[PDB]
Amino acid sequence: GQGGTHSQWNKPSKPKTNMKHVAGAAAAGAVVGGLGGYMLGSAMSRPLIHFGNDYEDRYYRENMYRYPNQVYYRPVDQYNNQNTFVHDCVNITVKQHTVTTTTKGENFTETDIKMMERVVEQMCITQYQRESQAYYQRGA
Repeated sequence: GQGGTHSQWNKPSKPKTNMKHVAGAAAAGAVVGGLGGYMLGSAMSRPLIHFGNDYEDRYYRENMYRYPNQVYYRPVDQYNNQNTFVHDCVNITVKQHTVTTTTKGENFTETDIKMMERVVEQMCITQYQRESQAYYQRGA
C-alpha cells in the first residue's frame, strides 16, 4: 500500500489535585494546672432555695441574680459513688467563686456567701444524675 494511518495517545494528564490541611484553636476556662481533668457542667431551671426563715428566703430571692448558675466537676468515670462527685463539684464551684471575688472586690455580704453554699450542693446532686444518665445511655 502507499500509506496508512494509526493513532494512539496518553490519557492521564497532570497530578491528582487532592490535598488536605487543617488549622484552628480555641480556649476554655478549664485545664487549670492544679486540676488538669475536670469540665464545666450544664445550667438548669432556677433552683430557688428556701431556708424556712422568710428573712433568709428574701435575701436569696433578691440576690440570686448574682449567684452562679453552673457548676464544675471531674467526669463520672472517676467515681465509684455519688457523694464523691458532689464533694468535688461543690468544692470546685465555690473555689471559682472566691478567686474572682477576692481579686475584683466584694460583691455580696457574708450572709449571701452562706446562702450560695446551699445552691451549689443542690445543683451538684442534680448535675451528677444528668451526667450519670448520659454515661449509661452512651455505652461508656
